[PDB]
Amino acid sequence: GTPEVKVASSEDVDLPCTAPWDPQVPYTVSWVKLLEERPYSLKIRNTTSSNSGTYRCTLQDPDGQRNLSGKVILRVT
Repeated sequence: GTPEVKVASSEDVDLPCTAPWDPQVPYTVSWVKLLEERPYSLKIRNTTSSNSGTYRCTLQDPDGQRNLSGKVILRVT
């Protein structure tokens, strides 16, 4: 059930943060790649096949007491 983004190689992509955030709350964002307009996106320039995989965004509340996370798949072609 994880959404996917496909992009042609050498094109830039803004990977969307799929955490279910509250638009009236300002978050800080942290992105990881799991190996083993629209805010909070991750810019990946000049994509290559290497960039394909599963990514996780985590949004941190201002007070630092809670966070929200969501995953997205990138396929570079």
